[PDB]
Amino acid sequence: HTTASNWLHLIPQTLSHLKRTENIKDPLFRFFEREVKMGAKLLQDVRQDLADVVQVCEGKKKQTNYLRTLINELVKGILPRSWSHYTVPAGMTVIQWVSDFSERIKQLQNISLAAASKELKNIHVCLGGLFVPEAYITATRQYVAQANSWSLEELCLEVNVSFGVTGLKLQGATCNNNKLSLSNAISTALPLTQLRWV
Amino acid sequence: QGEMALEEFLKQIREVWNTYELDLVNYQNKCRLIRGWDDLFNKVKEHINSVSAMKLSPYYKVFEEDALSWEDKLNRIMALFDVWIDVQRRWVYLEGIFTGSADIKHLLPVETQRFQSISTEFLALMKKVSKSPLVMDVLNIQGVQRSLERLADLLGKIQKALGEYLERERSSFPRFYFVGDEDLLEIIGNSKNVAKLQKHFKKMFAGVSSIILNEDNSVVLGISSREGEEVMFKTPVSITEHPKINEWLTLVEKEMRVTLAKLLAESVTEVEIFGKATSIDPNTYITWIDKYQAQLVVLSAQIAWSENVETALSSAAPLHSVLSNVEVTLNVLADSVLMEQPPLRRRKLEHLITELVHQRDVTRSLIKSKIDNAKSFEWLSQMRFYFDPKQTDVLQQLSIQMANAKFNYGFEYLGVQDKLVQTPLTDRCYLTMTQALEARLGGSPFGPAGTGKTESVKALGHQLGRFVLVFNCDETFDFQAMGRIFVGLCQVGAWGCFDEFNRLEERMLSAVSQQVQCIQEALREHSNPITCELLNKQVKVSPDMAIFITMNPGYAGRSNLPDNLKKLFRSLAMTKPDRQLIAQVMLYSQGFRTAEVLANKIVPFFKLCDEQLSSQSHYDFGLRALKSVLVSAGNVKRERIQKIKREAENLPEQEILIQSVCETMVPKLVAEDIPLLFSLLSDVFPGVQYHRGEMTALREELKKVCQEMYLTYGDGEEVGGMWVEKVLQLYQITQINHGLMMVGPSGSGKSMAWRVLLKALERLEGVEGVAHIIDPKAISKDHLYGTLDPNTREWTDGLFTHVLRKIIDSVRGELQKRQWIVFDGDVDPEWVENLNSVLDDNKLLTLPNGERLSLPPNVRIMFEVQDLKYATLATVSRCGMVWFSEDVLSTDMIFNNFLARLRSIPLDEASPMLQIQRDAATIMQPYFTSNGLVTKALEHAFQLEHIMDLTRLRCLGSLFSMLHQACRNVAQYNANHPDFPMQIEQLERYIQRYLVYAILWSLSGDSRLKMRAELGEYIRRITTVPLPTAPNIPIIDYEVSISGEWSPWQAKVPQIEVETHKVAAPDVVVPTLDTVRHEALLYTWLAEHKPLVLCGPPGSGKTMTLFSALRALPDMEVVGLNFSSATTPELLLKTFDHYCEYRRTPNGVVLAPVQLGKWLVLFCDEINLPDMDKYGTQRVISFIRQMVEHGGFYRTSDQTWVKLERIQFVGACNPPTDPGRKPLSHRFLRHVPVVYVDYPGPASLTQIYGTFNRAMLRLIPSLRTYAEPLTAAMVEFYTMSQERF
Ligand SMILES: Nc1ncnc2c1ncn2[C@@H]1O[C@H](COP(=O)(O)OP(=O)(O)OP(=O)(O)O)[C@@H](O)[C@H]1O
Ligand SMILES: Nc1ncnc2c1ncn2[C@@H]1O[C@H](COP(=O)(O)OP(=O)(O)O)[C@@H](O)[C@H]1O
Ligand SMILES: Nc1ncnc2c1ncn2[C@@H]1O[C@H](COP(=O)(O)OP(=O)(O)O)[C@@H](O)[C@H]1O
Ligand SMILES: [Mg+2]
Ligand SMILES: [Mg+2]
Repeated sequence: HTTASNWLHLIPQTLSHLKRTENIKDPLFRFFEREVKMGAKLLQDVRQDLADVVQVCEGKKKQTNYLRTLINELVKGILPRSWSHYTVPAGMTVIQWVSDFSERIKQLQNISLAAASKELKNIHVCLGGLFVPEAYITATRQYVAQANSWSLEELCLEVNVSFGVTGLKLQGATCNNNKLSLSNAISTALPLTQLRWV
Repeated sequence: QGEMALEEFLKQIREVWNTYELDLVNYQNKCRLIRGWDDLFNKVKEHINSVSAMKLSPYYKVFEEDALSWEDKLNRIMALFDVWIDVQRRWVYLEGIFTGSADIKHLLPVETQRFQSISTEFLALMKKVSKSPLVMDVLNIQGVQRSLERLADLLGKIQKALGEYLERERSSFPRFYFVGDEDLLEIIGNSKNVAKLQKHFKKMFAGVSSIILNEDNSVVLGISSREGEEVMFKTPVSITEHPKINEWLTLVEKEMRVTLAKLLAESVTEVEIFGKATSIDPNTYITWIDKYQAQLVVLSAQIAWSENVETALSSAAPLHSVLSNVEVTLNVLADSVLMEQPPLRRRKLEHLITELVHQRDVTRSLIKSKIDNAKSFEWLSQMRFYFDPKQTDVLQQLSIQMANAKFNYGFEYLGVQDKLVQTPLTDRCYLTMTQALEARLGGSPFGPAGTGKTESVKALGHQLGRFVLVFNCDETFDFQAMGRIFVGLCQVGAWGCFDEFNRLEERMLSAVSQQVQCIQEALREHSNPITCELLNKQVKVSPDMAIFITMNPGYAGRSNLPDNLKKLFRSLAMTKPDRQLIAQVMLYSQGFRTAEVLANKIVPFFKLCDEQLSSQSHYDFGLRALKSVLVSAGNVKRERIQKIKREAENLPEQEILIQSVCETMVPKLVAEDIPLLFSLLSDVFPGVQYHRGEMTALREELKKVCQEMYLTYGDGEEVGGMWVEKVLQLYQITQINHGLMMVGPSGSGKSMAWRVLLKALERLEGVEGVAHIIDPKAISKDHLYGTLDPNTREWTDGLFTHVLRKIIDSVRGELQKRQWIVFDGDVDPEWVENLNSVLDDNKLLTLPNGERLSLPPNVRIMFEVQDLKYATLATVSRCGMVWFSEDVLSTDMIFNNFLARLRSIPLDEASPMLQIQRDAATIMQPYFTSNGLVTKALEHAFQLEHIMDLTRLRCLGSLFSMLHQACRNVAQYNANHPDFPMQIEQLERYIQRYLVYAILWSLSGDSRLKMRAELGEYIRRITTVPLPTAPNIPIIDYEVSISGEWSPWQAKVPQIEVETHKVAAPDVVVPTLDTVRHEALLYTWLAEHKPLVLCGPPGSGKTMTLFSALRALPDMEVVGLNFSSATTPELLLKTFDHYCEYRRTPNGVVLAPVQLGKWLVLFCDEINLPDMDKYGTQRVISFIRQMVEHGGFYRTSDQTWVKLERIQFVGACNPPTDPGRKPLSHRFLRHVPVVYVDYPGPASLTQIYGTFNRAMLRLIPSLRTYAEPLTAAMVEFYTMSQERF
């Protein structure tokens, strides 16, 4: 429990807070608001559980059944089922999972700061940090369709390297002026992908 | 005058009963049986209703004797005739089989002799009843009850002993394998009555519901379906030859195929002479459509199109001509559908529109590329139909073909069914499964739930004219049951569509693989008097046999298919169907000008709705929801056009579709997704609008029923608006749906919602409504559905199966009523997946017995659940969903309900108790209205922490119990002071403080000392109520007395000295503050027989306090129960068997203790400890919740509702944080308040054991000066040992 408390005080230096940022009819605005609501709720749950494990591990506090299960999962290093809500690749270890969650929470903090001041259109979002990226893509298509008063079902995708998406990485290919060439590298990271609907 | 009117009513009862005689009719010159049951039952029911009606009020006390004689005479005749109808019904078919069937005495001599004895007794009773048809004269014979019970028991005995003959009789006619034993004896016994056979053809044939007969019932003219469609035989079969039932029914089966072939030949000749013209006459087309049945018309259209395409490809002009003819016919179809039509031919026109649009798409695909020969695989891939009139065998004149697969049409009369929209996914499925069937291998589609697997298999089986059966197989599908249904399928020639095959207990699956291997080996031998060995018997195999397997890999950890069995089935993956195409074809078929526009607006609407809306466990936006929306849109368009015609026309198709979308999807939404969905509707359909209501009559009678049963009511923005609109949404989904599901936190008013809706529907439509409430977790799955005995193959019905079978049989006229089956428990895929084929459009329940129970149109299976966190999409998607949010039932609703129930319905059941109840309600109204005091105290108690998870309704019901105890105490004071009654001003100043004391012990009774002191000081800071001033003593330590002031419990506890004889006796309690407080509180709970839970650490004093409370009540008997981890409700059943007895009453069966006049209280010591299932449920806790809320349980032995008479519960438990303990469900905690008894602590322990030691150091009178240091040392060491270890 000494090293358990040591790691348990090591992790939450990457997790601080998140605001909840509510009268807007924009699909992107409401999608990002519900996204940050889910993120803030999950962050509050994780931080409260973490504080409970701090209290039961280094201090005076009785351990409940939930605390005993959480302590056992943290000792074994496997991700607890309560914390796992978004899609994680093949059950990642808690050490990398808390870093990924810190990255997602920092990203949502950047969205909250940008919305504190349309305004939310100019931001560049990494699709990895979002809890659901296909919903973001569909909301982007809805936003451009409603802002131009266009049909939803007749919109193709034009991809360049009015919305910026970062973190997309290729698999055995390279890009130069939107041209694909076969490469022996495992993954070449695209710097910034530009999505436009026509 | 009122007494004379009542006497005239009883004289009219005398006249109508003495003029009432049993209407006997001759039964084929052998006997005289009693018929006309429904009128007698209705008259008896309404007489008993009237007798109870003037029993209650107002002058019943003067003429009690004759009314009591009338009511128990009516109960007796009701019981006699209830037994009598079943006895006669059993005897009729038993006599039929034992007379008409030969080789029975040669087979069952003892059974035949016993039945002859039974028949002689029955005939003697019939002579006796025919001597005196007067009902009182029949009642006058002594021994009728015992005689009828013995008769029924012996008839049931021979019923169970007749089972061995049924397999032998089934081996003759193959289709008998799909009916149960009782229905099969009905079939065999009524082989000469014939008119009783019309309700069993549904289970035996595909779409046959009745047979058209003659006046003498000597020939079978033809076959009619469920929808009224008729097929008339060319050469009718004659029963006037007196054949056996199997012989003439086999003749019927062959004759329908031959007749269907002849009509198909005539129809295809008609379409051949129609299709040669580039333009057609709609009048002649409609006359032909109305002339021929829907199956034959669709088949003729397909044959004509295939022949035209083949003649065109024989040789771009001919192919363009074929496409032009198809488009001309399609335009005629659309214009004919666009006007009003009769229903059956409208369905025919819809099927033709679907088939012709598929043919148009196929012809467009053929003409887009360059096709020149009939041997091209592009043409060979699609299904083709060939008809040669030169063939001399009329059954094989049509040859259905797909790519290298020659098929013969089965010519089974399918009725109407629903034609399936031919998606390209469906085309690929057709190709793969016809390839598997050509290769003599069963097909097996798989994928996620709700993609069109079993429906596409059924569509292929209907296209080939085959008989398809959908089995919802579960873990109890054994080797023997599977072998029985395989041999039945093989002898009939019907397809098998085993749905959800992977929940089948892997070893039994591997065992089934051997039978499947034998089946395909026999089929391959057929493909070139053949038999295969199934269950150690060589049986005939029809060439039409097929097995199809529907699976959902990765559903709920289902059983994996073995590699031995996987190689026998050809897999196809269907994961996404063309929603665009299915919506476009369905809208174009229903008739819509902008059909393609509406489809392109509705399918992406669902795609965006699945992603923009929140994620909840009960949302579904899949293909089943989309098809329900489309069908409801067609229905509402028909309703609107009928309303307009009542006044071509123009209809707002957009607004119609938005009305359907809102009507189906608005109820399932949470309160935060309503603006999001309405914004989505405004974005997709700009000129949308939204109008609702026009339900004024049902709304008015809903208000009437709500005012009747002490319920609050609203009109949209009043206090009851949300609840009333949720009831209206529930009514809409009952109207437009199949099986419902009401979802919400415990305390959302859903049970009251559906009860009030049922009674409002009663008062509106005038049709009787009966609701059966089943808890699915209080019994095992075996008791819920059924059990097959492995020793002898006999089926004992479960609870739900028994209820459904009773409704289907409708001996007591239950088909004409309104039956609602409510599963008031929680959902997990162990048992709800057996209802996969019920809630789906199959409309039937499948048992391992092979017997299928169709769902009658008046039955609406529905759920009342708290959450859907452990149920899968396969059962979420099949149910219409109503979401009862937690804020639907606001707290002022329950406040008003409590105040109304206080003002009416006196406790000791104008009256003095009613008057004091009204006075108490009128003096405690301002503390209940709006915020007041109770709502603020409750919202603060939510913010406090407690030993259990606090729900609002638990503490609120607890407060109501305390206030009822206050009213009872005031009545006790009034009875104790007859000269001076209770003065109103001190009654006011007493209730005003009892309410504070009661809210304290209600909202802080299950928490710690510091938290209850915190709630006390919060109440002191927040209320304007006179309170006892003390800088240190909290309000929790004060008692309110009958005088009206605060009395401390410190004056209540005495400084008693116990004798040395009983120093540490088990029943000796030295009283302390916590002891007397919990004593008074427990007495308050137990006086109203309200169940309770004693929570706290082990050894804190819970059972000691409970027994001290129970010893102050001499009318209660305590029975101790202990709950282990492996505790099952059989422990409660055994305790009820020991200490209680079962008594039959006219209103049901009741369970009461043997000690008359006493109350039995059951003490469960470890109520937390029963093991929780993997789906978060406890069987014992669900059982206790069922009998606490519903006031009874279901007896497993005979599936009869049992109501407890004098039974109440008390619970003891450790805190849920302890390692072995588990938290109780909030639905159970809604009823049982919790009080938290803690350790006494050092100050209380010092005096508690100082009294004991001061008493004990009196055997030695030289040590009494050491008692205090001895107690101090004992307490110090006990506290020190408790601290570390
Ligand atoms: N319209 C109403 N006005 C006032 N009180 C109401 C109303 N509807 C329900 N109640 C009260 O709500 C209480 C609980 O409601 P109900 O019996 O329907 O439970 P529920 O929400 O279905 O709970 P469960 O989840 O335990 O089945 C009852 O005591 C009833 O008197
Ligand atoms: N090609 C189609 N044409 C018309 N209706 C379809 C089609 N495919 C699926 N459906 C409808 O969608 C629903 C899908 O149910 P289905 O997936 O067959 O159940 P299961 O998941 O048990 O196979 C059914 O109600 C069916 O009527
Ligand atoms: N107020 C009291 N006066 C005397 N004895 C007490 C008192 N409270 C607790 N006890 C002791 O505690 C024991 C009762 O604990 P019990 O109710 O059996 O706890 P549990 O039911 O959780 O095991 C008795 O043996 C009794 O001697
Ligand atoms: Mg299915
Ligand atoms: Mg309820």
